[PDB]
Amino acid sequence: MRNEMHLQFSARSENESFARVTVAAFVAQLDPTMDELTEIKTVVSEAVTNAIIHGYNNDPNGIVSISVIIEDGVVHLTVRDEGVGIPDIEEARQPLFTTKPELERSGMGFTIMENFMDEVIVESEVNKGTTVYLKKHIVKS
Amino acid sequence: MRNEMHLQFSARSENESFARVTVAAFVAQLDPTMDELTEIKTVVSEAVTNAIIHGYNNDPNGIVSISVIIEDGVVHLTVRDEGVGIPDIEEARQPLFTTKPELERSGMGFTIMENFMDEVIVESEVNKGTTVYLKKHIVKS
Amino acid sequence: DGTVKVSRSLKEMGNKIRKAKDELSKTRGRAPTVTEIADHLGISPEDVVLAQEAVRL
Ligand SMILES: Nc1ncnc2c1ncn2[C@@H]1O[C@H](COP(=O)(O)OP(=O)(O)O)[C@@H](O)[C@H]1O
Ligand SMILES: Nc1ncnc2c1ncn2[C@@H]1O[C@H](COP(=O)(O)OP(=O)(O)O)[C@@H](O)[C@H]1O
Ligand SMILES: [Mg+2]
Ligand SMILES: [Mg+2]
Repeated sequence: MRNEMHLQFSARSENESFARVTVAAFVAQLDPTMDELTEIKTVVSEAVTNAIIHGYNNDPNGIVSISVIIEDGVVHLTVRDEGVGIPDIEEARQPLFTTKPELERSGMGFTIMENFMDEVIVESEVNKGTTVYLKKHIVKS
Repeated sequence: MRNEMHLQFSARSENESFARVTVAAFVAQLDPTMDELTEIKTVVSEAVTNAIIHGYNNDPNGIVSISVIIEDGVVHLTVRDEGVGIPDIEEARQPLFTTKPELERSGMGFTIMENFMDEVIVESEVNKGTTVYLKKHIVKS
Repeated sequence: DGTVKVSRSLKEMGNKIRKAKDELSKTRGRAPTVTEIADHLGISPEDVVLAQEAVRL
Protein backbone atom coordinates (compact mmCIF):
# COMPACT_ATOMS: atom_id res chain seq x y z
CA MET A 1 0.00 0.00 0.00
CA ARG A 2 0.95 3.66 0.30
CA ASN A 3 -0.57 5.62 3.16
CA GLU A 4 0.79 8.97 4.29
CA MET A 5 -0.09 11.27 7.17
CA HIS A 6 1.21 14.67 8.34
CA LEU A 7 0.73 16.19 11.77
CA GLN A 8 1.48 19.60 13.33
CA PHE A 9 0.97 20.60 16.96
CA SER A 10 2.15 23.25 19.40
CA ALA A 11 5.36 22.44 21.22
CA ARG A 12 3.61 22.10 24.57
CA SER A 13 4.26 18.96 26.60
CA GLU A 14 0.64 17.95 27.09
CA ASN A 15 0.86 16.90 23.45
CA GLU A 16 3.13 13.96 24.18
CA SER A 17 0.52 11.21 24.61
CA PHE A 18 -1.22 12.82 21.65
CA ALA A 19 1.78 12.40 19.34
CA ARG A 20 2.08 8.80 20.46
CA VAL A 21 -1.56 7.94 19.91
CA THR A 22 -1.60 9.53 16.48
CA VAL A 23 1.54 7.82 15.21
CA ALA A 24 0.65 4.49 16.75
CA ALA A 25 -2.96 4.53 15.56
CA PHE A 26 -1.68 5.24 12.06
CA VAL A 27 1.04 2.61 12.11
CA ALA A 28 -1.57 0.28 13.59
CA GLN A 29 -2.65 -0.15 9.97
CA LEU A 30 0.38 -2.37 9.37
CA ASP A 31 -1.17 -4.83 11.81
CA PRO A 32 1.74 -4.76 14.29
CA THR A 33 2.08 -6.31 17.73
CA MET A 34 1.25 -4.43 20.92
CA ASP A 35 5.00 -4.34 21.46
CA GLU A 36 6.11 -3.06 18.07
CA LEU A 37 3.64 -0.24 18.76
CA THR A 38 4.77 0.47 22.31
CA GLU A 39 8.26 0.75 20.78
CA ILE A 40 7.05 3.11 18.06
CA LYS A 41 5.29 5.28 20.67
CA THR A 42 8.63 5.39 22.51
CA VAL A 43 10.73 6.28 19.46
CA VAL A 44 8.17 9.03 18.96
CA SER A 45 8.19 10.27 22.54
CA GLU A 46 11.98 10.54 22.24
CA ALA A 47 12.18 12.62 19.06
CA VAL A 48 9.09 14.68 19.86
CA THR A 49 10.33 15.24 23.38
CA ASN A 50 13.71 16.43 22.05
CA ALA A 51 12.15 18.94 19.67
CA ILE A 52 9.88 20.35 22.42
CA ILE A 53 12.66 20.89 24.99
CA HIS A 54 15.87 21.26 22.97
CA GLY A 55 14.77 22.67 19.64
CA TYR A 56 12.29 25.15 21.16
CA ASN A 57 13.53 25.32 24.75
CA ASN A 58 9.91 24.60 25.73
CA ASP A 59 8.32 27.48 23.80
CA PRO A 60 4.57 26.66 23.43
CA ASN A 61 4.68 28.29 19.97
CA GLY A 62 7.43 26.06 18.60
CA ILE A 63 5.04 23.93 16.53
CA VAL A 64 6.26 20.34 16.17
CA SER A 65 5.80 18.56 12.86
CA ILE A 66 5.40 14.82 12.35
CA SER A 67 5.26 12.79 9.14
CA VAL A 68 4.47 9.11 8.73
CA ILE A 69 4.44 7.21 5.47
CA ILE A 70 3.46 3.58 5.72
CA GLU A 71 4.33 1.62 2.59
CA ASP A 72 4.98 -2.01 1.78
CA GLY A 73 5.17 -2.90 5.47
CA VAL A 74 7.83 -0.32 6.35
CA VAL A 75 6.93 2.55 8.64
CA HIS A 76 8.63 5.79 7.65
CA LEU A 77 8.46 8.17 10.59
CA THR A 78 9.87 11.72 10.64
CA VAL A 79 9.90 14.35 13.36
CA ARG A 80 11.13 17.86 12.67
CA ASP A 81 11.29 21.25 14.37
CA GLU A 82 12.37 24.71 13.16
CA GLY A 83 14.28 25.30 16.37
CA VAL A 84 17.77 25.80 17.86
CA GLY A 85 19.36 22.88 16.03
CA ILE A 86 22.21 20.59 17.01
CA PRO A 87 25.85 21.84 16.84
CA ASP A 88 27.68 18.52 16.72
CA ILE A 89 25.58 15.61 15.48
CA GLU A 90 27.70 12.52 16.14
CA GLU A 91 28.54 13.99 19.58
CA ALA A 92 25.03 14.98 20.65
CA ARG A 93 24.02 11.55 19.41
CA GLN A 94 26.35 9.72 21.79
CA PRO A 95 25.07 7.60 24.71
CA LEU A 96 24.49 9.44 27.99
CA PHE A 97 25.23 12.83 26.37
CA THR A 98 23.05 15.81 27.20
CA THR A 99 22.79 19.61 27.02
CA LYS A 100 20.08 19.77 29.63
CA PRO A 101 21.37 17.08 32.06
CA GLU A 102 18.50 18.35 34.17
CA LEU A 103 17.86 14.62 34.45
CA GLU A 104 14.12 14.22 34.02
CA ARG A 105 14.26 11.01 31.97
CA SER A 106 17.83 10.31 30.92
CA GLY A 107 20.84 11.05 28.78
CA MET A 108 19.59 8.35 26.42
CA GLY A 109 17.22 9.17 23.57
CA PHE A 110 19.08 8.62 20.33
CA THR A 111 20.04 5.35 21.95
CA ILE A 112 16.43 4.33 22.41
CA MET A 113 15.65 5.55 18.87
CA GLU A 114 18.74 3.83 17.48
CA ASN A 115 17.72 0.72 19.39
CA PHE A 116 14.04 0.19 18.57
CA MET A 117 14.00 1.51 14.98
CA ASP A 118 15.85 -0.28 12.16
CA GLU A 119 17.32 2.97 10.88
CA VAL A 120 17.74 6.44 12.38
CA ILE A 121 19.06 9.40 10.41
CA VAL A 122 19.36 12.80 12.04
CA GLU A 123 19.80 16.19 10.39
CA SER A 124 20.27 19.64 11.88
CA GLU A 125 21.74 23.08 11.22
CA VAL A 126 21.78 25.65 14.02
CA ASN A 127 18.67 27.85 14.22
CA LYS A 128 17.19 26.12 11.17
CA GLY A 129 16.02 23.02 13.05
CA THR A 130 16.36 19.24 13.31
CA THR A 131 14.81 16.49 11.17
CA VAL A 132 15.03 12.98 12.63
CA TYR A 133 14.23 10.12 10.27
CA LEU A 134 13.41 6.85 12.09
CA LYS A 135 12.23 3.72 10.30
CA LYS A 136 10.91 0.36 11.41
CA HIS A 137 9.96 -2.52 9.14
CA ILE A 138 7.10 -4.65 10.48
CA VAL A 139 6.77 -8.40 9.86
CA LYS A 140 3.96 -10.99 9.75
CA SER A 141 3.43 -14.62 10.81
CA MET B 1 -5.66 27.75 27.06
CA ARG B 2 -4.94 27.74 23.32
CA ASN B 3 -3.89 24.36 21.95
CA GLU B 4 -4.07 23.66 18.23
CA MET B 5 -3.44 20.67 15.93
CA HIS B 6 -3.30 20.19 12.14
CA LEU B 7 -3.66 16.84 10.39
CA GLN B 8 -3.64 15.76 6.74
CA PHE B 9 -3.80 12.29 5.22
CA SER B 10 -4.57 10.35 2.07
CA ALA B 11 -8.27 10.22 1.27
CA ARG B 12 -8.54 6.52 2.00
CA SER B 13 -11.56 4.80 3.55
CA GLU B 14 -9.11 3.35 6.09
CA ASN B 15 -8.16 6.72 7.61
CA GLU B 16 -11.60 7.29 9.10
CA SER B 17 -10.81 5.40 12.30
CA PHE B 18 -7.36 6.94 12.42
CA ALA B 19 -8.90 10.39 12.16
CA ARG B 20 -11.46 10.06 14.98
CA VAL B 21 -8.98 8.45 17.33
CA THR B 22 -6.52 11.28 16.68
CA VAL B 23 -9.10 14.00 17.18
CA ALA B 24 -10.36 12.17 20.27
CA ALA B 25 -6.88 11.83 21.73
CA PHE B 26 -6.42 15.59 21.30
CA VAL B 27 -9.84 16.77 22.44
CA ALA B 28 -9.22 14.44 25.34
CA GLN B 29 -7.12 17.15 26.99
CA LEU B 30 -10.46 18.74 27.84
CA ASP B 31 -11.37 15.71 29.95
CA PRO B 32 -14.84 15.38 28.35
CA THR B 33 -17.42 12.73 29.15
CA MET B 34 -17.11 9.41 27.31
CA ASP B 35 -20.45 10.57 25.93
CA GLU B 36 -19.10 13.86 24.53
CA LEU B 37 -15.89 12.31 23.19
CA THR B 38 -18.10 9.86 21.32
CA GLU B 39 -20.23 12.50 19.62
CA ILE B 40 -17.08 14.42 18.67
CA LYS B 41 -15.62 11.14 17.47
CA THR B 42 -18.77 10.42 15.41
CA VAL B 43 -18.88 13.80 13.76
CA VAL B 44 -15.25 13.49 12.69
CA SER B 45 -15.97 10.15 11.08
CA GLU B 46 -19.07 11.49 9.29
CA ALA B 47 -17.17 14.47 7.87
CA VAL B 48 -14.03 12.57 6.86
CA THR B 49 -16.02 9.83 5.21
CA ASN B 50 -17.99 12.50 3.39
CA ALA B 51 -14.74 14.10 2.24
CA ILE B 52 -13.38 10.79 1.08
CA ILE B 53 -16.43 9.25 -0.61
CA HIS B 54 -17.78 12.52 -2.02
CA GLY B 55 -15.14 15.24 -2.15
CA TYR B 56 -12.58 12.94 -3.74
CA ASN B 57 -14.99 10.31 -5.01
CA ASN B 58 -12.71 7.73 -3.38
CA ASP B 59 -9.48 8.90 -5.05
CA PRO B 60 -6.60 8.04 -2.63
CA ASN B 61 -4.61 11.05 -3.85
CA GLY B 62 -7.28 13.18 -2.21
CA ILE B 63 -5.71 14.35 1.05
CA VAL B 64 -8.22 15.23 3.74
CA SER B 65 -7.20 18.12 5.97
CA ILE B 66 -8.24 18.28 9.61
CA SER B 67 -7.72 21.06 12.11
CA VAL B 68 -8.63 21.22 15.78
CA ILE B 69 -8.39 24.11 18.19
CA ILE B 70 -8.97 23.68 21.90
CA GLU B 71 -9.57 26.98 23.63
CA ASP B 72 -11.46 27.29 26.91
CA GLY B 73 -14.02 24.51 27.01
CA VAL B 74 -14.59 24.61 23.27
CA VAL B 75 -13.53 22.34 20.48
CA HIS B 76 -12.95 23.86 17.07
CA LEU B 77 -13.03 21.20 14.43
CA THR B 78 -12.49 21.78 10.72
CA VAL B 79 -12.58 19.20 7.98
CA ARG B 80 -11.48 20.43 4.56
CA ASP B 81 -10.95 18.95 1.10
CA GLU B 82 -9.73 20.21 -2.28
CA GLY B 83 -12.41 18.08 -3.86
CA VAL B 84 -15.51 18.18 -6.03
CA GLY B 85 -17.49 20.68 -3.98
CA ILE B 86 -21.16 20.77 -3.01
CA PRO B 87 -23.52 22.05 -5.77
CA ASP B 88 -26.20 23.09 -3.27
CA ILE B 89 -25.40 23.29 0.44
CA GLU B 90 -28.95 23.68 1.75
CA GLU B 91 -30.03 20.63 -0.24
CA ALA B 92 -27.10 18.48 0.80
CA ARG B 93 -27.91 19.25 4.44
CA GLN B 94 -31.54 18.23 4.45
CA PRO B 95 -31.94 14.79 6.06
CA LEU B 96 -31.98 11.65 3.93
CA PHE B 97 -30.57 13.48 0.92
CA THR B 98 -27.69 11.83 -0.88
CA THR B 99 -26.03 11.80 -4.28
CA LYS B 100 -25.14 8.14 -4.05
CA PRO B 101 -28.54 6.72 -3.09
CA GLU B 102 -27.83 3.47 -4.99
CA LEU B 103 -24.84 2.98 -2.70
CA GLU B 104 -26.47 2.21 0.65
CA ARG B 105 -26.02 5.76 1.88
CA SER B 106 -27.22 6.53 5.41
CA GLY B 107 -29.47 9.34 4.30
CA MET B 108 -28.28 11.00 7.53
CA GLY B 109 -24.88 12.61 7.97
CA PHE B 110 -25.10 16.36 8.04
CA THR B 111 -28.06 15.63 10.25
CA ILE B 112 -25.81 13.65 12.58
CA MET B 113 -23.26 16.50 12.52
CA GLU B 114 -25.90 19.12 13.38
CA ASN B 115 -27.22 17.10 16.34
CA PHE B 116 -23.95 16.21 18.04
CA MET B 117 -22.15 19.50 17.57
CA ASP B 118 -23.26 22.91 18.77
CA GLU B 119 -22.54 24.59 15.46
CA VAL B 120 -21.96 23.22 11.97
CA ILE B 121 -21.06 25.53 9.14
CA VAL B 122 -20.38 24.56 5.57
CA GLU B 123 -18.39 26.43 2.94
CA SER B 124 -18.15 24.80 -0.46
CA GLU B 125 -17.54 25.73 -4.11
CA VAL B 126 -17.89 23.31 -7.01
CA ASN B 127 -14.52 22.07 -8.29
CA LYS B 128 -12.85 23.97 -5.45
CA GLY B 129 -13.54 21.81 -2.39
CA THR B 130 -15.47 21.72 0.87
CA THR B 131 -14.96 22.88 4.45
CA VAL B 132 -17.18 21.89 7.35
CA TYR B 133 -16.74 23.85 10.56
CA LEU B 134 -18.16 22.13 13.72
CA LYS B 135 -17.95 23.58 17.20
CA LYS B 136 -18.45 21.73 20.47
CA HIS B 137 -18.61 23.41 23.86
CA ILE B 138 -17.48 20.87 26.45
CA VAL B 139 -19.17 20.91 29.85
CA LYS B 140 -17.47 21.73 33.16
CA SER B 141 -19.16 21.07 36.50
CA ASP C 1 -23.31 6.07 32.31
CA GLY C 2 -22.49 8.90 29.91
CA THR C 3 -20.41 10.96 32.36
CA VAL C 4 -17.90 8.10 32.41
CA LYS C 5 -15.16 10.78 32.46
CA VAL C 6 -13.36 9.00 29.59
CA SER C 7 -10.36 8.76 31.91
CA ARG C 8 -11.97 5.90 33.85
CA SER C 9 -13.70 4.43 30.80
CA LEU C 10 -10.52 4.41 28.70
CA LYS C 11 -8.39 3.11 31.55
CA GLU C 12 -10.74 0.17 32.15
CA MET C 13 -10.61 -0.91 28.52
CA GLY C 14 -6.85 -0.55 28.80
CA ASN C 15 -6.59 -3.31 31.34
CA LYS C 16 -8.85 -5.53 29.28
CA ILE C 17 -6.17 -5.24 26.60
CA ARG C 18 -3.36 -6.48 28.82
CA LYS C 19 -5.58 -9.48 29.55
CA ALA C 20 -6.68 -10.01 25.94
CA LYS C 21 -3.02 -9.91 24.90
CA ASP C 22 -1.85 -12.90 26.93
CA GLU C 23 -5.12 -14.71 26.21
CA LEU C 24 -4.55 -14.57 22.47
CA SER C 25 -0.84 -15.26 22.89
CA LYS C 26 -1.81 -18.65 24.33
CA THR C 27 -4.73 -19.09 21.95
CA ARG C 28 -2.48 -18.30 18.95
CA GLY C 29 0.89 -19.46 20.20
CA ARG C 30 2.78 -16.24 19.55
CA ALA C 31 2.43 -12.52 20.11
CA PRO C 32 -1.03 -11.31 19.10
CA THR C 33 -1.77 -8.58 16.58
CA VAL C 34 -3.30 -5.18 17.41
CA THR C 35 -6.09 -6.24 15.07
CA GLU C 36 -6.54 -9.62 16.70
CA ILE C 37 -6.72 -7.91 20.09
CA ALA C 38 -9.07 -5.35 18.59
CA ASP C 39 -11.37 -8.13 17.33
CA HIS C 40 -11.11 -10.07 20.58
CA LEU C 41 -12.39 -6.94 22.35
CA GLY C 42 -15.04 -5.88 19.84
CA ILE C 43 -13.13 -2.65 19.30
CA SER C 44 -11.05 -1.08 16.50
CA PRO C 45 -7.24 -1.27 16.32
CA GLU C 46 -7.20 2.48 16.81
CA ASP C 47 -9.27 2.33 19.99
CA VAL C 48 -6.90 -0.32 21.27
CA VAL C 49 -4.00 2.09 20.73
CA LEU C 50 -5.94 4.89 22.39
CA ALA C 51 -6.97 2.82 25.39
CA GLN C 52 -3.45 1.45 25.78
CA GLU C 53 -2.02 4.93 26.29
CA ALA C 54 -4.42 5.55 29.21
CA VAL C 55 -3.15 2.43 31.01
CA ARG C 56 0.56 3.41 30.94
CA LEU C 57 0.03 6.72 32.78
N1 LIG D 1 15.19 18.34 18.39
C1 LIG D 1 16.40 18.77 18.92
N2 LIG D 1 16.74 20.12 18.87
C2 LIG D 1 17.93 20.52 19.38
N3 LIG D 1 18.87 19.72 19.96
C3 LIG D 1 18.52 18.38 20.01
C4 LIG D 1 17.35 17.83 19.53
N4 LIG D 1 17.37 16.45 19.75
C5 LIG D 1 18.49 16.22 20.33
N5 LIG D 1 19.24 17.30 20.51
C6 LIG D 1 20.65 17.36 21.19
O1 LIG D 1 21.12 16.01 21.55
C7 LIG D 1 21.32 15.90 23.04
C8 LIG D 1 21.01 14.46 23.48
O2 LIG D 1 19.59 14.09 23.35
P1 LIG D 1 19.04 12.70 24.00
O3 LIG D 1 19.91 11.54 23.64
O4 LIG D 1 17.53 12.60 23.69
O5 LIG D 1 19.14 13.06 25.57
P2 LIG D 1 18.37 14.20 26.33
O6 LIG D 1 16.86 14.13 25.96
O7 LIG D 1 18.57 13.80 27.87
O8 LIG D 1 19.05 15.47 25.96
C9 LIG D 1 20.40 16.99 23.56
O9 LIG D 1 20.78 17.42 24.88
C10 LIG D 1 20.54 18.15 22.51
O10 LIG D 1 21.75 18.96 22.75
N1 LIG E 1 -16.97 16.77 1.21
C1 LIG E 1 -17.99 16.68 0.30
N2 LIG E 1 -17.71 16.78 -1.04
C2 LIG E 1 -18.69 16.69 -1.92
N3 LIG E 1 -20.00 16.51 -1.66
C3 LIG E 1 -20.28 16.41 -0.34
C4 LIG E 1 -19.38 16.48 0.69
N4 LIG E 1 -20.04 16.34 1.89
C5 LIG E 1 -21.28 16.20 1.58
N5 LIG E 1 -21.49 16.24 0.27
C6 LIG E 1 -22.83 16.11 -0.45
O1 LIG E 1 -23.88 16.06 0.53
C7 LIG E 1 -24.68 14.84 0.42
C8 LIG E 1 -25.17 14.49 1.79
O2 LIG E 1 -24.14 14.07 2.71
P1 LIG E 1 -24.62 13.27 4.03
O3 LIG E 1 -25.74 13.97 4.67
O4 LIG E 1 -23.41 12.93 4.84
O5 LIG E 1 -25.11 11.88 3.37
P2 LIG E 1 -24.29 10.78 2.63
O6 LIG E 1 -22.98 10.60 3.38
O7 LIG E 1 -25.24 9.58 2.89
O8 LIG E 1 -24.18 11.08 1.22
C9 LIG E 1 -23.74 13.88 -0.26
O9 LIG E 1 -24.49 12.89 -0.99
C10 LIG E 1 -22.92 14.79 -1.25
O10 LIG E 1 -23.61 14.97 -2.53
MG1 LIG F 1 15.52 13.33 24.71
MG1 LIG G 1 -22.04 11.21 5.09
